[PDB]
Amino acid sequence: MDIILGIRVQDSVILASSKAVTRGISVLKDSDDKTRQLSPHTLMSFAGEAGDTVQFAEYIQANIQLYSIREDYELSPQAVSSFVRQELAKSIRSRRPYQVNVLIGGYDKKKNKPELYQIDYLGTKVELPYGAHGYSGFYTFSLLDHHYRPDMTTEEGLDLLKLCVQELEKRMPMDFKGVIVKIVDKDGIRQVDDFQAQ
Amino acid sequence: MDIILGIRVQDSVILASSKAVTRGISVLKDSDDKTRQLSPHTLMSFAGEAGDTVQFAEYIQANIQLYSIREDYELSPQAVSSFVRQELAKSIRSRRPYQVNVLIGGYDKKKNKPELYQIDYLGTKVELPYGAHGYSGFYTFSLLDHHYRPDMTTEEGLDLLKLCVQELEKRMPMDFKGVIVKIVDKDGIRQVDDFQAQ
Amino acid sequence: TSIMAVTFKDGVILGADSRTTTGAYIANRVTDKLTRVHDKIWCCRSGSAADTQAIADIVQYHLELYTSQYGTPSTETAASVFKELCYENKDNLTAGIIVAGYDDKNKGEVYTIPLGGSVHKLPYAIAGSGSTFIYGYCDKNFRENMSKEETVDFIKHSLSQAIKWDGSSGGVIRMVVLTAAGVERLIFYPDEYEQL
Amino acid sequence: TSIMAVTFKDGVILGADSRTTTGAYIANRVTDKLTRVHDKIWCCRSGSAADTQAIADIVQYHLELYTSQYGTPSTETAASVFKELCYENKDNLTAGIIVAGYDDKNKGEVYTIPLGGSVHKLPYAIAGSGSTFIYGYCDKNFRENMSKEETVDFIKHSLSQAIKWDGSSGGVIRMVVLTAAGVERLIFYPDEYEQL
Amino acid sequence: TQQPIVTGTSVISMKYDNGVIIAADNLGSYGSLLRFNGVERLIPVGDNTVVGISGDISDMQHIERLLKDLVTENAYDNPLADAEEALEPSYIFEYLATVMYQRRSKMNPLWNAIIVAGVQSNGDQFLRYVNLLGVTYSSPTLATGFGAHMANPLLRKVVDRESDIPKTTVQVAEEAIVNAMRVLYYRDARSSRNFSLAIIDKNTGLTFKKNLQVENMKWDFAKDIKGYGTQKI
Amino acid sequence: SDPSSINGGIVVAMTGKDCVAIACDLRLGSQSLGVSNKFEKIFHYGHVFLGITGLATDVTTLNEMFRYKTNLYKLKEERAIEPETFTQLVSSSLYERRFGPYFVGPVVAGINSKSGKPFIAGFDLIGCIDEAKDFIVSGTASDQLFGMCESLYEPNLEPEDLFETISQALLNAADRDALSGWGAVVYIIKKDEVVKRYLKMRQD
Amino acid sequence: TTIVGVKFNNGVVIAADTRSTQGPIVADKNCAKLHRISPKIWCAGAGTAADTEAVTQLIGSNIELHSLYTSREPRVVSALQMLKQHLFKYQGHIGAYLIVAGVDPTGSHLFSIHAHGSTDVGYYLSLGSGSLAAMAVLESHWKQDLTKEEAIKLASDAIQAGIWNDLGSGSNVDVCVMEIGKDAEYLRNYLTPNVREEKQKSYKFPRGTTAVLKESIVNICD
Amino acid sequence: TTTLAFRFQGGIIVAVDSRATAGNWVASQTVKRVIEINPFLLGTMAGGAADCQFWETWLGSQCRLHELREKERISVAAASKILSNLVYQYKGAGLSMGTMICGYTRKEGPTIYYVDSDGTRLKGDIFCVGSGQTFAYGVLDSNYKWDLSVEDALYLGKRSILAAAHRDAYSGGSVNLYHVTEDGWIYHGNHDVGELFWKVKEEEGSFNNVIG
Amino acid sequence: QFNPYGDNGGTILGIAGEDFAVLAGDTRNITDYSINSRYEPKVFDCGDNIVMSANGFAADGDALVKRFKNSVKWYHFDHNDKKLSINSAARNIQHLLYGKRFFPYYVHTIIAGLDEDGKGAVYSFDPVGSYEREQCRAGGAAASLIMPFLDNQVNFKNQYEPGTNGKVKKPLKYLSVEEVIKLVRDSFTSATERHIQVGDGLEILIVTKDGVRKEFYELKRD
Repeated sequence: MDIILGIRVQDSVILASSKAVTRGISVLKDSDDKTRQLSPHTLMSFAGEAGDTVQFAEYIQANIQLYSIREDYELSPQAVSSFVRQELAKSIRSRRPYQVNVLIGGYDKKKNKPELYQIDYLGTKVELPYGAHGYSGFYTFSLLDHHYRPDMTTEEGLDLLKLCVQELEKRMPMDFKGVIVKIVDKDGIRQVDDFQAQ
Repeated sequence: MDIILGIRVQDSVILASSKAVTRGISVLKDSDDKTRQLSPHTLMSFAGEAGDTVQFAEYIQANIQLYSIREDYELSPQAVSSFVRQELAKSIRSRRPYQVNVLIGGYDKKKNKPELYQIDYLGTKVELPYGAHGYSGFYTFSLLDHHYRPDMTTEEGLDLLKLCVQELEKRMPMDFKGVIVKIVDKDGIRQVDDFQAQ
Repeated sequence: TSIMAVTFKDGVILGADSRTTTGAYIANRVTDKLTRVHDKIWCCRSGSAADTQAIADIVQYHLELYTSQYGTPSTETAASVFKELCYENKDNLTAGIIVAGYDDKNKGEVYTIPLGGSVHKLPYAIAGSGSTFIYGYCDKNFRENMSKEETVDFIKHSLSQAIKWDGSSGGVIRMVVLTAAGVERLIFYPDEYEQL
Repeated sequence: TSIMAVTFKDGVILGADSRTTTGAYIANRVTDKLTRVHDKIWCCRSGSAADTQAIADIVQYHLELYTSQYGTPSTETAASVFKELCYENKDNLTAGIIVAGYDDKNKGEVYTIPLGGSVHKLPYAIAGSGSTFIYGYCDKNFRENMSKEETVDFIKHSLSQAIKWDGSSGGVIRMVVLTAAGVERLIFYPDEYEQL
Repeated sequence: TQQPIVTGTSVISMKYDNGVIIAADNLGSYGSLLRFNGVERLIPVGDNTVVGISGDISDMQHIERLLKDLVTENAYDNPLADAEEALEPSYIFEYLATVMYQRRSKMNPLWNAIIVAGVQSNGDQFLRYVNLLGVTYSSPTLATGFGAHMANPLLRKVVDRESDIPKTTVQVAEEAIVNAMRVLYYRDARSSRNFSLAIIDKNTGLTFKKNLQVENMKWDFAKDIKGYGTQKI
Repeated sequence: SDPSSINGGIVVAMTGKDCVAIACDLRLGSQSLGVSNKFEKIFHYGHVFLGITGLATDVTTLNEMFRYKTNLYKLKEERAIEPETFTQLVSSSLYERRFGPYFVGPVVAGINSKSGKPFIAGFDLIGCIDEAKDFIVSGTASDQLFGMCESLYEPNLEPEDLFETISQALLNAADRDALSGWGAVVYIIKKDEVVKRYLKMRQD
Repeated sequence: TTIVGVKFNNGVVIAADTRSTQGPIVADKNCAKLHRISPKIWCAGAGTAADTEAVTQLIGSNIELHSLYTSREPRVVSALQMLKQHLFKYQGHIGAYLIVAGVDPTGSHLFSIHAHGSTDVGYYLSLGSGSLAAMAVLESHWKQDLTKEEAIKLASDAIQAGIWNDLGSGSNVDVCVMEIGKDAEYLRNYLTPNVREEKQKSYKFPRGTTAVLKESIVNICD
Repeated sequence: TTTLAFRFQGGIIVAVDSRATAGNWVASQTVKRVIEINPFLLGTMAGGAADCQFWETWLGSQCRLHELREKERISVAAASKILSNLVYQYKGAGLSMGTMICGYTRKEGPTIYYVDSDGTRLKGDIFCVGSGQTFAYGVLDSNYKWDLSVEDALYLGKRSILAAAHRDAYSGGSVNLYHVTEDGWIYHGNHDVGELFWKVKEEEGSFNNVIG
Repeated sequence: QFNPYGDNGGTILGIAGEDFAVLAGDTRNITDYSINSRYEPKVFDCGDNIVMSANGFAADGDALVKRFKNSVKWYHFDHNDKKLSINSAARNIQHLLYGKRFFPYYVHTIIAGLDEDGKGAVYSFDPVGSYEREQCRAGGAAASLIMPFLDNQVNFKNQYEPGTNGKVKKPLKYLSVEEVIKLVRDSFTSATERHIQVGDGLEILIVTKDGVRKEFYELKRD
């Protein structure tokens, strides 16, 4: 499967997502962005089945944006992830379900708190301090159980996340071609194009 | 599968062989030597099924060595590969066959010519200027069809082989953890511990 | 199991055991496998249970709605309403069904609707897992048009062996005589047919 | 197909059709399904072809090697050598086989070795795909000890229906009478048994 | 999908100078059991055609109905319903083939093999097959079931090519077809001994022979066969 | 997957006035991957030629099995084995392994040093023999060959014309076969003198 | 595959086409299903090619060894007992169905063994792809006692019914006649109804059409 | 099948073979693996012969309606989207097709979008789909440079398909070339792989292990 | 389990001449190992000077053709009896075929005729609609036995100019309908020799600017 990491710190959420795309024997690309911004302060990464993956992402994005101009107000991380779990929830019992797993990390300008929701294709949602989808967890979860602290700086989180990746590289059979990182906070989303430019 | 490359040049043979070893989800090692010297001027790399792989290699090695002290004379690349194809040949029609593919590259001090034989688990043998086992061929064979020349220096071959690996890295899904190179010639075998130390 | 209906002098007589197995267990040992869809029109169920039962239920329904507007129906008619259901649905039905009726004019006739809704009118018919044994008797001991008694001692000897070698069939014999006289019920206990 | 052997006054008579099918095609329509393993010991083959054939071949062999040193063998004996092979090998054999023989003392007896090598001695036996129809007749029309003719017109009427409803069985009837007199061969063509 | 239960075997047929023949016994098998005889597989239609049916009987009984209604329908508002504008073999067959196909194409076939024999209103001979798959084809000789394997061969030693029909006497045609019916009964556990042969001559019209049987057989040479190689008595 | 089509290849033989011709492609590959273009399928023991198709590992083993066998023959009878005496052999040989056959399709072809008459023969995996006065084909493009041979063949060609006919058959079938090609080689066998030639063909 | 056999007064005759299949493609256009077990004992083999030609081979060889040792002509039921005893041992994994025929110092014989070891007897037998064809040409034109020429005419007229109406059989007819007190006659091609018409063009190429890369003269001896 | 396309200073270069095969026999060596959607867009053909041909020709009609309505050239992205969308609707039904939609509009420059029956829609610079994709990728990966001349950009694509042709048994025939520009595509002929090989071997030295 | 498909053998062939086109196809019709008719055409004129043949599963073939012909009928009805340009025809056939993409017509269809410039023209079809303008295409049971031959002959493949080594390819000239039919006939006879599903007869339709001509030639009834 693809790599999907995410970790909430002091005042922001960080998302890691492998860059490669593979069709059978070859690698058609090593610079893919599994991300897709739903709104100024909500970001959502994904990984799953070939076609299902981004058809769904865009669909979700379209609904949120619609709601946002209509109300002229921005939907909250909590309510956004709720909507997603609803759809995926209906999806699992339909002629053909989307096989997509996701991570939503936004900044609740109302509470001034970063929040990260992890949801799998079955409609299983849970709020966590850090998460990952697929096999991605077995190689990292222990390192994060060890060093993670809620007081961490954005600056500290990255350093942490770097370790997890280094581990993913050393023991994972697949060559995911690196990851792309992104930060969400009171000022919005920006890309740490320096974990790649390193 | 594992990576097994080999190329014959002006006066020597070169063998490339990925270093990783993987058991299911993890990588138990990234410094494995798939080689095994049969005699002063015959070298044989291998790749195949988990257990079958080195039980066979050592077995072959034991026979050659036995023959060599007994006769006090060294068996030739041609005759050595012939013996191997014989065994594997009998193997395929036995209660349980070894699933091992190989490359034998020795120096025929009698003709003063390097020779490289490629053999697959079925007993299929063929003498080639360069070869590879498993999926390893599709990513390289074209580059070598393009640049290879029989007059090439050992020095030139390495440079070539480097290109093939760089390609294997860019388009192959598996992360083989690099390769280990070795050279066979009139003076015997030595290891290019500088393709690794680079 | 064992069912059949025979045509004779007056009209016709249809009979059949009582045994209904589920595996090697006997779910009921006194079953009335002789359903009546109309006064002079009766039939003996074979094959699945629940299916045949519901067919009859329907076939009856139609006829009851027929007379109600087109006068009392023939016998050839009833056997049609029967196949219509057994044909269109040969996929989810397992029915052996034998239809018999007495019409004033045509005397008394017998039609057998087997698996497939293939309809057939014969002097008499025999269906049920046990019929496989009375193909010797039945054929070799059959004279055209018998008496009301001259025959009841046929159905009795056929249904005799049927029980004797076919486990899935037994219990007590059951006859129903459709005649100008009307409907008559008979029942001939074990210690009897075995006796023979 | 259709085979059987019946015991009577003098000794016994065993008969059986000639038809041997391979699918719905008739490979041979005049087969001698009545193998003789010894002077007064014969048998009628049923089930697979090639198997039964080779069994007999062997059973014969033994007996021929028996008399040669232990004097002429009984009939109960032969049916033993037969099951021995049919038992130990119930896994790769499909045999119906009916054994019959006439012994001076014991008159004439009949044993039937079915699938499984389960041996049974009865007044008479009937095996072959077509026996399923003559369970009515056979049982209801059987008096103990008949005559040489009083019975030949039994085998004839049994084997009559067998052919009449069982495709896999037909051709020409074939009888062999084992008696104090000796071996006698009969054959009763089509236009005949059908006639009945 | 489905499976056939009750089944009619072969239906052989051929052409001659003035017309065509078509035979088919009357047995309706139920597996290995022969539970029927008063079964008619030759369904004439109108006064110039006949349709020999093979396979599932419940489905044959269904077609027949369709044919009858096709007839009772061509009359509806048509005064020449017995002269100029009256069902031809080619009309019947075209219609039948349509249905047959339409059906397999709905994965719910009629398990049958069919022969439509007759003579056009302008006198030409018509003989055309059509099975549950919709496949159809013409030919001098035709047969279902074994007919294709055992009949055909013989009915070809007679009319080997399209250049022999003209010289085939209505009498010679039949005498063969019946010897063929002797063969069919000689080697085919699913066949009956008595049948029904129908002719369709352009001059004489339709002749519908019924219930006959196969005589002139040879079983004598049986007495000579004893055992299988070793038995001498 | 059919074991007799992993490696691929073709072989064909023909007879002419006092001579025979035997030809084959050169490719040996695994499935779609082409591995070699120097893999020859035609060997010879004395004045007897044998071409073999099918599973490569078996093709090789058989050659060794027959070389071995023929050398022992010569030594014992003090003469080289003949074409017929040889065919009978490879037939029995193939058969002794009737329930675990070598996956091949041999084809013998030579001239009898006594009579002086041309000989060509084919066999299937279990050893069924097959003589023919005109031609033998075997391999993946087996059908393409029967189509070419059943057109271009001509009784009693002169060795110079036989070379042209046989080559053309091989050449063109190998072009409609996806697993045969990468070169070819043809032999023209006379009582004496044997000429071998490699042909130029598409390398795709 | 399409073989038959029929006996007359002083002997027996068997015939078989000559066309080996292998899928829909033809392999041998002139095969030979007729084998010799011993001078006056012949077989006709249908089904799996190699098997029949290899089994007759065997049995033959052994019977030759038998007569020699016993100093008497080979009986025909021996050849039969041998074959079906062997065929059986291999529960039908040696698919060779055939028609054995011959004459020994005790008359003329005709048998038919199937793959699994089952054997039957009659006066006329058919085994192969077109057995139903040539068995309509035998259940029609057959009568007890037939001249040698009649028997021959019938057997070869059965095979023919196979050739034409069956796809798994064709080309020529092959016959072998075994007569009492007489030697046996092998008729390789008693008929040749099929003979490809001549082509419409000569397809010989002009010398030098084919492109060569290398040439040389290889050696043979020592 | 070996099809490929790539971006560069000159625009896009498309190259394909022409072999079609049934099992192990070459049913045809004359396949047009390039669907000329319209004067400005080209689609390649991998996966299913018909599915590719049918829907892409359909797609062309779509672009035409769109252009008449907006009185403007449809964009490669919108075209590629339309296709993949229709494809996604039949996900499950069993379609089959890997494909490169290639265009060069004014605003978006030269764009290649890989699209397949899975519903995948990728933007890229180099794509190779096929049974010979692995070999084509070789020659291509090592020699590609954004600043390739036009003449050389075409030769690269040609030598690439050739490499496949030789090694992959299911690829071969004749290479077909196209060059896509901001004004539309230009066909650059059909070169028989048979003849081209000998030519390259001779004029490039490469392909040594081949005697000829 | 009901299986809705069947293979009725057969082989068809279509060559496009400089200014004419042909389309041939044997007449034999089979089922497994038997014969259903030695003469049953599989090549029809559909009007507007267009020949068509669909080979594979007999029934789907008849259906497509009928369905195509009823379509030519309506093309006229709606566009003033305008002529159907053979190219316009193939495009149309595609839709017919792809119409059943998920319950495909189990057949290989081929049309042939003249383009809008008078040059011959052929069109081969996928069993689901994939079509290409071919100039010479064998489709059917033995196509693998005739394509290698035409390759060689109609297109002079693997033939070079003598005395120039592998340097000059023999130039292609174009065959007169006469020569093409001699080619076509030899191809079919060979095929009958080695393929059991081909034989009996060969019917040929030639398209020229005068209409459609038909010629027949008997093949061997193996």
